[PDB]
Parts: sequence; C-alpha cells; structure tokens
Amino acid sequence: MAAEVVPLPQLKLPSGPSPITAEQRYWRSFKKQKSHTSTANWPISHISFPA
Amino acid sequence: LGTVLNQALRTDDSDLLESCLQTLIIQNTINRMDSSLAGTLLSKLAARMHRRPGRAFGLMRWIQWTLVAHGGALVTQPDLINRLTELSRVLEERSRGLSSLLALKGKLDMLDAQLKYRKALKMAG
Amino acid sequence: LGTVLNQALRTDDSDLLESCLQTLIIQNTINRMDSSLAGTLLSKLAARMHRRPGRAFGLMRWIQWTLVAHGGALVTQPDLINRLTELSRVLEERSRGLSSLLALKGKLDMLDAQLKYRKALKMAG
Amino acid sequence: LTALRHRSALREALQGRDELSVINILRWAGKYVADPRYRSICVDVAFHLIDLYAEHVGGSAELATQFQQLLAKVNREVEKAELAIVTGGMVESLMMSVE
Amino acid sequence: SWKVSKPMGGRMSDIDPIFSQDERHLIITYNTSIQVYSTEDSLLVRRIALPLTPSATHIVSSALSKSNPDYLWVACSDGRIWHINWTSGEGVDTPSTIDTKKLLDMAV
Amino acid sequence: IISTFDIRPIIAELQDIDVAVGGARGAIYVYSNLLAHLHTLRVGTIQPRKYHWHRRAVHSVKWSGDGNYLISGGYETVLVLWQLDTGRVDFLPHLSAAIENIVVSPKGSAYALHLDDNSAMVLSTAEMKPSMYVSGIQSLVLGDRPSKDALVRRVWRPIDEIASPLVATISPQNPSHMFLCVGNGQQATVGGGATSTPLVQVFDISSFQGVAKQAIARTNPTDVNITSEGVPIIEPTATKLAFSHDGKWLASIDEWQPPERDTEAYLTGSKTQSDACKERREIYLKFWEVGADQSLELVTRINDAHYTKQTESIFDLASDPTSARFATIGNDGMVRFWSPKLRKRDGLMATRPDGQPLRSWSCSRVVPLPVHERQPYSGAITFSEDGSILFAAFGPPSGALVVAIDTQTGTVRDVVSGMFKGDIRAMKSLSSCLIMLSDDLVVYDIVSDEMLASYTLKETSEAAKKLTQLAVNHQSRSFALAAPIPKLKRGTKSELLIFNIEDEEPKLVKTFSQVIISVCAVPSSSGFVVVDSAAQVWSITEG
Amino acid sequence: SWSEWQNKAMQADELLQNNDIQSWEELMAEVFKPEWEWPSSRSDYARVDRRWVVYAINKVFGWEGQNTGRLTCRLPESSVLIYLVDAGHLSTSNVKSAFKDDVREVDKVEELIGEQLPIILAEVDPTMELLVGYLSGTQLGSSELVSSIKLLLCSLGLDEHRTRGLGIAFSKLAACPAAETVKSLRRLFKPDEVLVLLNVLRAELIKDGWTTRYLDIQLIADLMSRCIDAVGLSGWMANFFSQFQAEISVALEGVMEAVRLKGVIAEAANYAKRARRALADSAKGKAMTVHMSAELPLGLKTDNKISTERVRSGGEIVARSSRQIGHFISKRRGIYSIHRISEEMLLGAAGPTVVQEAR
Amino acid sequence: MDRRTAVYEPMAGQSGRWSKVFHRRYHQHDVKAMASFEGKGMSVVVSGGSDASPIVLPLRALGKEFHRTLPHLPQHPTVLSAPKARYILSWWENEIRIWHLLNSAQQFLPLNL
RNA sequence: GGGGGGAUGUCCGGGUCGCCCUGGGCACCUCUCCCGGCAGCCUUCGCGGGCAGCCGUAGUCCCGGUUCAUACGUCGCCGC
Repeated sequence: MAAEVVPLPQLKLPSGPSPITAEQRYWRSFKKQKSHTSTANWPISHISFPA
Repeated sequence: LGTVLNQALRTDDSDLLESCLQTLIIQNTINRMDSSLAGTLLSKLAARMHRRPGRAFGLMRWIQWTLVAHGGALVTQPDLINRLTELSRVLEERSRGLSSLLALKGKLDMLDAQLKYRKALKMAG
Repeated sequence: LGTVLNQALRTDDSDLLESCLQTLIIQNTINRMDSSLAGTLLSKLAARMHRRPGRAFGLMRWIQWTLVAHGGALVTQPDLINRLTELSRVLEERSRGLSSLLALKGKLDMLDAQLKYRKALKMAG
Repeated sequence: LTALRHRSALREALQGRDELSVINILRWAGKYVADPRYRSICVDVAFHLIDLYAEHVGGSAELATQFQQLLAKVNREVEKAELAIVTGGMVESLMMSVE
Repeated sequence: SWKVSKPMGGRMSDIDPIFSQDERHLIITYNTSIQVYSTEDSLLVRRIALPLTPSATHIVSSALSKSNPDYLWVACSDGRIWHINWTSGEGVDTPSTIDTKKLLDMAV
Repeated sequence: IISTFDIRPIIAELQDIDVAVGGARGAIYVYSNLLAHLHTLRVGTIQPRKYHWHRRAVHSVKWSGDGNYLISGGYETVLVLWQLDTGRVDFLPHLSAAIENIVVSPKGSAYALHLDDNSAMVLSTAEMKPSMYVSGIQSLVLGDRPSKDALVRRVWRPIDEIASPLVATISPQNPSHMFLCVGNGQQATVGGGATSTPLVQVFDISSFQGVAKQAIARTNPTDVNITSEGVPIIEPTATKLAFSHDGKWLASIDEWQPPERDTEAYLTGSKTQSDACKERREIYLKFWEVGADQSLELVTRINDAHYTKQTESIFDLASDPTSARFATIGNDGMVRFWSPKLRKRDGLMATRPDGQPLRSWSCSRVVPLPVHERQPYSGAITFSEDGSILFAAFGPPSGALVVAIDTQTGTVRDVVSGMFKGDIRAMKSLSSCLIMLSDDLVVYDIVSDEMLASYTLKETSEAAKKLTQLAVNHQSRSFALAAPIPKLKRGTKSELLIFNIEDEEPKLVKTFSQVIISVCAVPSSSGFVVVDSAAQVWSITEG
Repeated sequence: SWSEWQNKAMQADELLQNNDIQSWEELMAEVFKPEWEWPSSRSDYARVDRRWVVYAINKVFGWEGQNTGRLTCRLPESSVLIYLVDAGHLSTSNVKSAFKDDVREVDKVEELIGEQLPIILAEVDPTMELLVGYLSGTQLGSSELVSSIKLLLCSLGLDEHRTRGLGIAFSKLAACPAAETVKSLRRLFKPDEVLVLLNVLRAELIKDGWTTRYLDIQLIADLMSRCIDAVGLSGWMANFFSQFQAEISVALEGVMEAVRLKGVIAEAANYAKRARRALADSAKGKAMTVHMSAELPLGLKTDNKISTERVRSGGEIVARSSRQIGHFISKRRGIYSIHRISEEMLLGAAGPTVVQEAR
Repeated sequence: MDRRTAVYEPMAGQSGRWSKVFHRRYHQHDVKAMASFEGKGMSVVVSGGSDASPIVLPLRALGKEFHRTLPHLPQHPTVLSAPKARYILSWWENEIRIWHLLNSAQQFLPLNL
C-alpha cells in the first residue's frame, strides 16, 4: 500500500461575515459588455424577446 | 451626508456608500442617519474592515461614533444582536496576535534605536 | 548641559540630577558621557521605576538613548544587569492588564460622549 | 510557510539567503502582517529574520530601511489592535444593557 | 456475576512472519498467539492461542521445522519450547523447558 | 552496531556464504565471501561493500531469491531494493509505517512485510501491490524487544512508554466497530517526545481485524518523516474524540504545538521555550459526518473554539444522548453547545452536487461558568442519560466545583462544591449520580444530594495518575475504572474494578499482567471492552 | 456506616431537646478534631465529613417559609459558627444540602441565600473580623462578594482589618466572570452606592501612583468596567466622567510606556548577561568575538563556546574531535589579530593574549 | 564532479564483474585528475582537483589507512620581509604586494588594528 | 552553579613594617563533595541495584573536517 503522492493542500482560510456568494459570482459572470447607443440618443422604451 | 448615507444603506449601494465613507462630517452624518439603518451600517462596516485591513482607523471611528449615537436604538431592535456579534468577531480577529506582536515590536525598536544613534553620530561627524 | 550631568551622579546626589531631567540637546548630552559614570544614571532611573508604578513622558527618550550609546558598558558592572533584569520583570507585570484597561477606556469614551449627547439635545429641543 | 512551521524547517528556509532576497522576504512580511488571518505565521517569519540578519544593517542601507519600514507598520498594527479592543469594549457594554 | 473473556488480538512480534510450504498460508506469531492466515483471501484459518503464564517473558523465536513442514518451534524468554502444528493445535498444552538463565535466541 | 543480518548460501554442498549486515548507523555492509576467506595464522584482507541510504538504523536486510537484489527496510517507511549488479537502487517509498520485518517467499515471487503499525502485507514482485493485507489494533505498546534505532544515542532516544490513555469510542449504530486514535507507526507515534496520533482506525471487535483507517488531523505520509537535524516530526494529536447519539456525527479535537528545541528566537524577557510553545498552540475542533461505509467527511472545522487574548485549551467534549449536540468545556471557563444548522445565507441554500443540503455545526449556546477562587484549572463534562442537564466540573486545584446546567435554557440549575481533593481527572453521569475521580473517587447522588461511596486511591506517580480512567455502562447501571498498580516502564501490572451503582463492594476485582490503556462501553449490550498495552483486546460481560 | 452517624445525630437531637449546648459543642470538637483553642492556620484544619457539616449548618442556621424564607441565627454565640466561618463550610451548596426539605419549592435560592448570609455574619459581629475571615476562607459567588463589599462600604464609605477584606473581595470579584458580577451588582446595588465604590477604586488607582509621575491593575480595571456596564445609561442618564477618562487615559499611557521600556530593557539585560559570559571566557582565552566599545552592537549577537557534541546522520550524537574544534576556531579568527605568546606559555603554564581586529 | 571518489573491486565469483566498494568526498571541488603509483613499498593514488590540494590515498590499504592532503601553498614560503623597514612582501602571477605595518604590537595592549 | 580551602594580582584604615594579614573589593589555577549527561562490567526475565568510572570544555602526525533524502503506473485541450 504505497500511498499516492499528494501535493500540499491549500489552506481553507475562514471567510468574513459577508462573503461573495455563488449567486453574486453567477451574476458577475455576465462578463462581456457591449454598449450600443440608440439613434439620436433616444431613451430606450422597451426590450423584449419571444418565448 | 445623512440622507446620502440613508439612501446607500437603504438600497444596498456601493458607490454612494464608499464616496461617503472616504471623507465633524462623520458626526453630523451618523446623527442625521435613520435609526433603522444602524445595524445595516454596522454590518457593512464590518465587511469592509474584514475585506481590507488597511482601512481600520476610519472604520473604527465610524463604528465608534455609531455605537455612541445609536446605542439604545440597537437595544430597541433586540432580535438583531447578530450584527453586533459579527462585529465582535471581526474586532476579536483584529486584536488577535498582540503579545507576540509587542515582542516583535520591541525586537525592532532596538534596531531602530541603534540605527538612529548611528545616524546621529554620522551627522555630527 | 553635558557637564552638569557628570558631577550630579558621582556624589550620588538626589537633587542635582533632577535639575537636568526636565530640560536633541539631551541626545547630544549623553553621547559624551563617561560610560562607567553612565551606568550610575541607569541605576537611579531603575530605582525609581521599580519601587512604584507610574509614568514619565520625558524618561522614555532618556532611558532608551542611554541603553544604546552606553549599553555596551553594562558588561563591566555585574550589579546593574541584575537590577535591570528584575526591572524588566516587573514591567511585564504592569503589561498584563493592558487589554482589560483598554476596554475600560472604551466605555468612558462611550459614556462621556453620550452624556454630552443628551446635554446638546436639551439645547436642540 | 505553515507547512514550513509544521515541518521544523523555517529557520533552515530563511538561513541561507543573500541581501536582495532578505529584502524580498522582509517586504512580504511587512506587506502581509496587516492581515490577521496570517499575522501569526508572518510575525514568526519576521522573528527569524530579525534573529538571523540583524548584523548587516549598517553594512547595507537598503535593508536598514526595510527593518525600519517593518517597525513602521508593526507600530501601526498595535494602534489598530488597541483601537479594536477599545471598540470591543463598547460592543461588550451594549450587549450587557440588552439584558 | 461478571466474567472476563480470553484475550484475543495481539501485537505482531518482530520475529519474521514465516511462509508455509507451497506459499498458501502465512504464519504470523504475535505475543501470546500464533495464527495462520491464507494468502489469497486474507482471512485467518486458525488462531493458536499461547499461554504466556514472571513479568516480562516474551516469545523469542519461531520457525518451521526444516525436517518436516507443518510443524513449528516456538520459544520464550524463559526456558519453554513448543512443537505445535498449524492447521491444528496439537502441542500447546505440552511445552518443554530447557533450563536456561534466559533464552536469547533459537534457530532450527 | 549490528541491527540485523541475512546470510545467503552459495551452493548440494555448501561452497560459500554471503553476509549482509545491516548496522545501526544506517549502512548495510555486504561481506561477499566468508568461508573462502576464513577457511585459509593468516587471512587475506576482507573488506565489506558499504551501501548507505537509510538515515536512521536499518531494520531489516534480506537477499532476494536468485541473489541479484538486496531488499531492505528502515524507519524511513521505504522498502529499498539494491540492484547490486549495476550500482542502481529502486524503492517502494511511502508505506504506512516503518518496515520492521521482511521475508522472501520460497519462490522468488512474494515478499511479506511486517509493518510497524501492527500489519503484514504479502506483496507480489513488480505488481508491488499487497496481495494479502492483515491489520491489527495498532495501539500504543510497551515493546519487548525495545527498538532498533535506540542503540546509538540519537537526539531523542526512543523510550518505551505510555503517557496518556488511548482515545477510543465504540460506535453506536454498529457496535462491533471501534473507532480509535493511532499514528503512522508505533515508533513514529512515540518518537518526538509526544504522542503524534493524527489518524483514526475502525477496528472490528467481533472479528478482530482493523477494518479501515482515515486521517483526522493533517498528515504527510508522502513527505520525509525526519527533519534535517534528525528529530522525527510530530503531528497533531487527536486528544478528545467522542461520538454522537445518532450514529451519524463525530467530533474530534486535535492539538499541536511546536517542539521546545525549535523556538530559540521567540524568547524576549521571562519567556522560556515551554511558554513560547504553549503560546503557539493550534487547537482545531472538527466535525465529521460518518457515512454508511465508515467514511468520515468534514462538515465544519473551528480554528479557535475557546478564545480570549490567546487560544484556550479544550478539556472535554460530550454528546447529548437525546439530540445531535456537542458540549465542549474550555480553559476560558465557558461551556459551549454546538448544534447543526443548514447552510442558508439569505434564503438561498447551498447544496451538495447530488442535491442534499449542506449541514454545518455552530455554537448554539454559551454558558459562562462560575468560579470560586480561594487563596491551572482543568475541566470535565457529561450529559445525563436523559439529556436536559449537563454536569460540568470546573477544576482549579483542591477547590473545584461541579455545575449542573440546563440545556433548553442556559441557566444554572445547581452548583455543588467541596467534592474534589486534587485536580479532576474525569466525571461521568450514571442514571442519577455523578461518578467522578480526582485523587479520590466519589459516587455522589444529586437526586439525594449525598455521596454514597468514597475511596482514597493509593498514592502513585504522575504518569500512573494520568493513566487512571473510568467508563460507565448506561445499560446495566455499572461503572468501571482502571488504574496501574504502583515514571512508567515495561513491567507494570494493572487492575480494573467493576462497581455497581448502589453498593461499595467491588463486583469484580481482576489484575492484569500488562497495563490496560483503554476501557470502553459497548452501547448495545451490557459489559465493557478493554484494550491492553501489549495490545490485546478482551471483553468483560455480566451473566 | 450510616447507622452510626444516625445514632449520633439522634443523640445530638436528644442533647438539643435537653438544651445542653456544652456537651454538644464538645462532641462537635471531638468530631472536627468550653476551652476551644485554635490552630493558627486557615489551611491547616483536619478533614471532616459532609454529614457532620450538614448537621452543623442545620442546627446553627434557620429558615422562614412564607413562600420565601430567612436564614437566622439559632445559635448566634457559637464557636461552632466561627469554626464554620474559618473552615469555609458556609457555601450555598452546603446550606442547600442542609435544607433540602424546606427549600425544594423555593425559587431563586442562590440569590436569596447569597444576599442573606453575609448580612447575618455582619450582624453577628459588628467588628466583622468574622466577615473578613469568611471572605478569606469560603468559596464565594459574586452575589456574596457584592453583598460583602456593600457591607464594608456600609462600615466605612483597629482600622486595617476591614481594608484587608476590602482588598480580598476585589481580587475575588475580579476572578469571577462578567455576567454574574454585572447581574448581581445591578440587583444589589444602587446607582449612587456604585459611585461610592467608583470613588474607592479611584482611591486605589491614583494613590497607588499611576497618574503620578516618576520625577515628582488588571484586577481593578475589571471591577471598574463591570460596575460601569452594570449601571449603564439607566442610572446616569457631568465633569466627573471627563476627569475620570482623563486619568484613565493617563494610566493607559503609563502602561504603554511600561511596555516599550519592558521590551527594550529586557533585551539589553539579556545581551549584557550573555556578553558578560563571553567576556569572562575571552579573558580566560577561548578567543571569541566580543564587542570592545561601550555602545551596543547592531546585531545583539554573542559568540557562544563551541559545543562538545556533534549531530551526525541520521540524528545521532557523537563527541566533537579537537581537530574539528580547531577548524571552527580557525574560522572564528578574523583577518588580522595580534597573538602574543608569553614565556609562561613556552614553559607550558599560562595562555596567550589575543587582540583581534573589530569586525 | 560531485567531489566524489569511489572505489571498486571485482565481485567474487563471476569474472569481469565489478562493483563499488565505497565512496567518499575527499575534496571540496571536482576531482579533475588523478594518477596512481605502486612500487618500492608504496602504493598511492594522487588526486588533484580544483581546490588546489593534492590528496594522496593509499591504494592497497584503502579503507585501512587515512589519506593525506598535501598543502596547496607552495613549498617555498613566498613571503619576505624587510624587518628594519617592517615591510612584508609576497608575489604571485605578475604582481608583488608590499604591506607596511606602521606600529608595534606592544602599542596595542582594536579600532586601530 | 554552591559549600569550602592552598596559591596568583590589587587599592582603601593600615602594621615594628614585612613574611603578608585582618576589614572591604575581588578575577584566575588547583583540590574537594552534590548537579546534568554519557559509556563499560556483574546481578535479576524485567523493574531496579552494585563496582571502578569518564565529560560539562578547547586548536589536530595524517585523519569521521567524513557516510546520509523518499519510485513507477500517461500526456494534451476545453467545459461545469
């Protein structure tokens, strides 16, 4: 039973009383930003997509 | 800065909160802050103090004046003592390590004293 | 002030050392002091500090600057090393309650700022 | 560094250095004493560096700044640790008055 | 009212764990026990318990009989020698002393 | 200094012998031909071939079969193979423990290893996997043959000693299994001056085989066992380990401090090296979820379970027999009740990848304990058999006191003082009475507020006073203590006392030829299970 | 052996109904092991048994059941009572075990008995030497200690036996945890009695010398902080608190100054001790590196003598050869040194004189 | 080049099979050259490396006698002095270095050294 | 480290004044026993015990100023 060579495990350090949650990273993962301006700087009324 | 701080702590902003935290003004701000957002301010100050250790002086000043101004305002709350509990936890971690750090401070103060003595000799020579 | 401190310590005088104690010139004074005479200065500063707890805003600059410029002469005197190693033992004994006394400073900085708060509110109402 | 404290070899890891890498480990120790999540390991590394390399501080001026700049941040971390035990008393006062 | 069971288990002594003939069983000699395991399934096939009782007398040596297999020679620190046979237990209750001061080793 | 040797015959006559002497300094000296050198007053110059790889003493050397290879094994947990036709060397490096004995099969195929952690593995050659594995109880043993690297006066000379009792629980939901704390090997456990037992094993009682093994504290089997100076490393010892009421949780405490030789640069004023090592302690409190296949999984780890200006020692933990709750008593004074909640930050729960939610343990209750300082305090706690009351002995010298605390509310139901002569060793709670031992042993009923039986135990050394301990049965109301008969050494005797709850006469008085290191209670039935130094296990039962 | 104690208790019951206190007191003297002379040590008392302790408290003290009782002195003039005080058997667990019958319905029993008992000892003796002995002898909870401090401040706030116990109870109430001290102090104290106590603690702080300078602790800060949190804003809500925090800031600056001087002075003392050792050996002639002048060196490092042992592989210890010792000494020389050989060396008696260049 | 010297003798039995008897690090740098000699009652092997010290090993008594490190400094002293002028003097590759000492030794019985 | 002595070098009252001594300060060599370690040889199964012990310091003919380190099974890309 030769034990398999394991590397050094990184330390699970404790987290403060407001960690970045799974859903906060999930909504931060909407990464790539493209800002398309409207014609003549018109305010955008409504966006929509079909079901 | 009271209404701005009220807005930031009531809608969970970051830009308004940081631009009002980076700045008398602090005393007027916490005195014109709403009573119900004091625990929200305590938690949002404990979070920044944990996440960044270099901002401890101003954040302890803010927490100090908040606990001065709205003391019984947190007692009339009392099912929300867990924000004070997380605050106690953060300050206990900040005050961890003090005896060994004092020993190391003395061990370095000896070197600084000798270096300043040799500079005081080298300026007169 | 270099020559007033020489004569005050050889005769083991009580009054003439105090005339120089209250008054950068202090640093330039002890760099020219005779080193066996310099240990006589440390013997009485350790004598007053060991008998009673207190403070001295001027002696922190005094004791440290002599232990650097004239601490290497401490090998010649076996009496003063034992007096300094019982001095640093009792200065630990004042240091044990620094944590409990800092928490006392917190409550007084809390209540005095809250007693001033109601007094300002009576003139505000 | 925790593995090098647990395996008894932190002194062996620090004892063979030269001037620039001592300055590098001092710079890491100064930069990262601030986090109390590894203040213990970082202070222990600074203990061993003071015990090992405090003899050449007049020999090289740039290390003499890095010993003075590490006292400069250790001096600001007692004031942070005293203000957090001042403020920890006020939180302790409020939880007594809730009762 | 209360009764105590006979001791089982044991610590494996530093005497060499001997292979059987045709390599199918392994004879491991513990303190106060000698037991034969099978090499294939690693389940024990016999446990020959050995009465040790004189504070520290220990099993000094153990070997297969080189004249005939499926025998042993087990010897203590004091003079005692057993000639048991694994796959059975004939020889535990009949030791033979040797009149030693203290028996340090034996080899067959 | 000769540790071992293997001779091979060069042959139906006997032409020569080849001797391989493994010495205690680490080397293996191969004397190639002896009968043709000493057959011929005068002899020619004989000169052994030196093969030096092991740092410590080489425990076993054997020639392999045909005679091409020289297989060997020492403290460094590595089976080494000297190629001996070339100059090369190939090794099976990371076993569990020290290679204490090797043999070669009658054919050339199999090796058989006696590993120092009470094990034997028949390996096959160049598959190099154990084709037969047999494990034992692996507890601390007072060895008969002392040690093979205690011959040459090392930095820490290995001593046959037992400093503390074995940490073991019989597990409910499967009372045939026994969880107990072990190190890597016996010699690697006792080496370093402290017990370094960062592993547990599950050991079958009904059929005495070690079923499985797992790490609790941090361990590095794949790193070097010895420092560069020569001291063996110590690993965090699992001091207190006790098991939940359900059969589904397990809470352990493991402590580690740096060695005393290592500090040397943290001393500033009146600080000695023991004070610096005591300041730099690491006391983790880890909660394990036990699976169906005896596999432990972490759920939480608490780095500082009792904290003030520095970390505080944790003296005991106990499981509530009516709920999933662990009480831990510390050196700050307070008793903390830990309970499992689900992970849920803002209503959004965190679940495992298969779908079940993640449980996490946290401090449900804090109870500060009253102190009574007349002019180094240790603790002990136990629940009732019903729950709903937790008895907490708090332990300054001679003046010490038990506090009976409610569980539903944090208020103190009772306090009882003046019942301890020295420092408290342990305390258990049978059906109505507290059975507690200090220098005295007292059964003290709290439903009557009256001590029934009191004994002044015989004065002995501090090691034996540390190694006395008891255990209650909780099914038939009987308790059982264990005490060696009066520094500890090899030949000592111990005697255990079976008491009933009601009388003062001991119901069974049996002495044993070796000192018993642990007593445990089977949870399903009556009786006890005892584990000896010369590590054999035997069960005591009424009827 | 319960029946023997039961017969002895029935005989003492017969002595109680005879109302002959003297032979009862002599029987208690025989059990505890009239004249009634004392051994002069609070520690050196012989060990007695719990049932006789319980019977002693049951006969001495008394209870009034009207849904809440009152301990009273059935024997207010008794050597048995002063022995219970000096031997410290007057604990709440002891008196509850003595009175399991009448108190089993009573709630808040620890608070009632801890409030009532030191009052009873103080009304027994107006000189309260028995109260100070009880403070020094018995295991005491925070309610008993705050009532005892109330009693001593009632007495004060021939003339030192009270201030001794005033010093004792501060140490005990500093040993107690924060919760029980705060709740018992808030119960049993008035918010002006606390101001009296805070003036006593200021007398223990300023007169001790903390605010006082030099050229002209942990057990009192706990009491001050616990009293301040026990009053809180409901008691106070002047300049008294501003001068209060001024003197506490002054004492804090003193303690921080003591920390800095502690570190510096301890390091200089340890260097001076080891340098004294090395200079003694260099005067013997073992030729180590020592600093010459009277300032401190930069690295506070002294060269030790070479150990007689060597750590070989793998960890073993062997004797140092004098050859290797000479090699390390050849390393320990500098680049220039004057090594005077004397005629006494050439005769074979003395050693040389080495003066080496300061590195 | 691992400053290592290894000694091989033939394995007993089979012919033409050598094996390393023992190795030892005699030098402090690599062992660049060595040559043997065996005659007039003297079997040596002299190994010179990069630390300038020729090390003489006994060949036939190897493992039975200690080796010997010959001096790296030349046999001629290469140090000469004018004592009336107190000049010490030494020469190597093409330079002559002359030191003057300016004072006695009786004067010094450390900042002035 | 102490308990103590023989002897080195020294100033302050000093002494008929010399050998030095008493009173104070002392640093070193040597002797003496207890302190911490190390080995041998008898006794006993061990535990322990007994006997004569060396080391706690300094530089060598040459020279231990050495000897000693933990495998294979398989690599790459991207995703959750």
